Amino acid sequence: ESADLRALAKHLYDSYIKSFPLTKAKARAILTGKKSPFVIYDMNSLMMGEDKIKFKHITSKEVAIRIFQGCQFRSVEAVQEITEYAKSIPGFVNLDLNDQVTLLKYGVHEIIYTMLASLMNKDGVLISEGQGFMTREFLKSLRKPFGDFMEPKFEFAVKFNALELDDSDLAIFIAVIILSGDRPGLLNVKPIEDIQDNLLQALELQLKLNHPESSQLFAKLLQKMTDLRQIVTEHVQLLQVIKKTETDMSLHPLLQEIYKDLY
Amino acid sequence: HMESADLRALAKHLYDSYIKSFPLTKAKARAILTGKTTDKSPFVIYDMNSLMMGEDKIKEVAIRIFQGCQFRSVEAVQEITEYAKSIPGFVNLDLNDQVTLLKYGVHEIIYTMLASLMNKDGVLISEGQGFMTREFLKSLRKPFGDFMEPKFEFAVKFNALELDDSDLAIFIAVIILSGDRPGLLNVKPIEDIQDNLLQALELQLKLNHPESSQLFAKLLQKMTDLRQIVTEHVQLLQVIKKTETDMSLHPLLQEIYKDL
Ligand SMILES: O=C(O)c1ccc(-c2nn(C(=O)c3c(Cl)cccc3C(F)(F)F)c3ccc(Cl)cc23)c(OCC2CCOCC2)c1
Ligand SMILES: O=C(O)c1ccc(-c2nn(C(=O)c3c(Cl)cccc3C(F)(F)F)c3ccc(Cl)cc23)c(OCC2CCOCC2)c1
Repeated sequence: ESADLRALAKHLYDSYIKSFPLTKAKARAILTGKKSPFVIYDMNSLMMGEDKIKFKHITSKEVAIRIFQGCQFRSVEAVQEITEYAKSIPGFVNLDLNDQVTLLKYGVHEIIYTMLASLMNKDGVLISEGQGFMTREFLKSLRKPFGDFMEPKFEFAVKFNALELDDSDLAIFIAVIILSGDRPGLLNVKPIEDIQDNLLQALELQLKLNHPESSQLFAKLLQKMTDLRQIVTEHVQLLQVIKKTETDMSLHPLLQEIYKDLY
Repeated sequence: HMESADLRALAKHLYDSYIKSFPLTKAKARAILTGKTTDKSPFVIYDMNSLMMGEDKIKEVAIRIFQGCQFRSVEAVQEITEYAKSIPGFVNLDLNDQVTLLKYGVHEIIYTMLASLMNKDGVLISEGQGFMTREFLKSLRKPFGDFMEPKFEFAVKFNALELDDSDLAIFIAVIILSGDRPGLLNVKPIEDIQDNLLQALELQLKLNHPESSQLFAKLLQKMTDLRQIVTEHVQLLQVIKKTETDMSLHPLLQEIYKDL
């Protein structure tokens, strides 16, 4: 069944390439300088970059709020990209429909953090499919709670990126996250865990073949699900403080509805 | 990286030292819990009166039971510390990192090993001479009842894996040698030891549970559940402190909780 695991790994890689706009491979070529992105490093260059490149989401007039809501808007797009990718995981569309919704509902946050790291290095983050690069220092220096809402994402990404996974690795890793049998309210846990057992076998063989000199990389990656659960839990607490504190966060009620599951 | 023979040799070393370090093994706890023996039968505490009868056979009740947990947890810290010293490479580490590893690891290990003493109906106490029912613990007043029950909810899930002591000896050792603890000075020598321990755990689980697919991964996934439940525990215990002055913690636990 070694061949079946390789076929499963290739199936997921192919679908991961079609589902997501900017791959890690393309993102790293930009970040290392190997088509030069527009750089946002302070207030003036943000103004010029939105007026020349037109990063979509500009509809509150305060910069720190507007960037915060830009993160929320792009996360909404990623949820749909993740949902389409999930449909391509063998067995997923055969699950009970409520369980498919539950798995996506409780998984998207962990997957967004994971895939955000592909776009980050220690100095900043690629935006608009890599047309722009917004610096870490600019994000971290935004006022009041917003600066400290940004920085934990880089702190995780820098640690996660030290594993040096590529797209073929991440495609299986993301699928493993989705097929988590311990999500609250699942109705039929067994077929979810059966599929996850398949994905874990495929991820294990993938990492051994793709990183034969990286001892226990499989274990180290699974240990990163501890970082993922903990930071998603921190994330929820930070959002709640911003909601109860900030009276300048009003969008059209329709927009608020679109965003309901990330605010 | 390592040998089949060295990995097996390391598993036997850790199992042997685990038996020497911890008084009440899972194997003994299971024999007591399943019964069918006359000589090892526990006295069962399920209400106020049987607790009273239990003091003559083996100051407010919820406080008294909480202090029972705290006392055994301090003893467990001592036992865990002795076991850790036996893990090859551990005492050779920087001494500050040794403190750091134990500081952040004991709580996760206490939860793990507490599960060995539990089934869905209660927990063995006083070296297996007693059994205190889950329903009795959960019905303790004010915050204490809901402080007891989460330990049972984890244990029922963890016990479904059917680990035995020889498995747990390596699992506990992997937890201790976690290179991502806050404030570690030399992460590299810790990670080198853990990789060895992880190779040892992988082979142990493959040989001892050959029909249990991806038990290795499922067990590492439980190290994640442990991280979250320890955080809730610390968080709830702090709230309980601000209400209850009828209890201080033992200075060993007190220091471990300083900065969580
Ligand atoms: O292109 C992408 O794949 C992409 C993915 C994530 C973010 C992003 N999400 N995010 C959250 O807080 C988050 C996370 Cl991690 C998880 C769930 C929900 C949320 C949220 F609360 F947002 F709803 C961030 C915090 C800081 C930073 Cl630097 C980035 C993110 C992303 O930011 C795009 C913008 C970056 C700033 O300038 C404009 C574009 C792109
Ligand atoms: O024999 C053992 O190895 C043993 C180990 C742990 C407990 C125990 N610790 N504990 C905590 O809250 C805890 C933990 Cl997990 C970790 C660190 C600190 C603490 C604490 F906050 F206490 F300081 C519990 C909560 C509920 C339950 Cl049912 C058990 C525990 C233990 O209970 C001994 C019994 C004494 C007589 O009444 C029933 C319990 C035995």
